[PDB]
Amino acid sequence: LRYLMDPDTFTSNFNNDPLVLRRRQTYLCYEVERLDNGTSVKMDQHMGFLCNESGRHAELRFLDLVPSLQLDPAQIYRVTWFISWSPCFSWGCAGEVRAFLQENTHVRLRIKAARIYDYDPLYKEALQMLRDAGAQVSIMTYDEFEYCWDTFVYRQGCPFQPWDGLEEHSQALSGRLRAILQL
Ligand SMILES: Nc1ccn([C@H]2C[C@H](O)[C@@H](COP(=O)(O)O)O2)c(=O)n1
Ligand SMILES: [Cl-]
Ligand SMILES: [Zn+2]
Repeated sequence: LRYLMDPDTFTSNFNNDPLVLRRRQTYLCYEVERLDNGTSVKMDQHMGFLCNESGRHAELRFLDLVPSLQLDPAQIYRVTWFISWSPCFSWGCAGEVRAFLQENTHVRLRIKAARIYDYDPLYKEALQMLRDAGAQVSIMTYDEFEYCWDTFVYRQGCPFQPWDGLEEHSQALSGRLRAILQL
């Protein structure tokens, strides 16, 4: 029912090797949980993935589709993004997400990023702006990559195969992100 990602597209876009060139696209896998007094309700209708299209970054395209999710404003939600690049500032993503979180205080956001989008001169301000708007931002580790493979990919029951250096790159990126976000 929910359309599943090609496995080579996954591997190519979520690779966290710092030397691989893959700026041209961003893949954003999302899920929404409704929190019903300590109880999480996570429905497949609120799960999917998006990439950039017509020059519009995937994060903005996620914001475009929030009305279609039909979230009840009387309820509390946690959205999680597994995203191949952390959000930018200069093409509007961090500021639109901040505005979204400020307008929708019934929604909380967790962003798990495979790599840091440092092509933007203001990338650190982007990450800090997301943190300060209440988003929990972190770097994807083995556990997250495996979850995404298992959840969003057309894997035909086949297990996640971690690429060489996955852990080393993830811990390195995590150090860099935690230094940016230190409070
Ligand atoms: N630990 C780091 C910090 C910055 N950089 C890169 C990201 C940018 O392309 C460039 C300038 O970053 P900054 O403005 O944060 O110093 O260096 C990196 O590759 N590794
Ligand atoms: Cl982290
Ligand atoms: Zn962006």
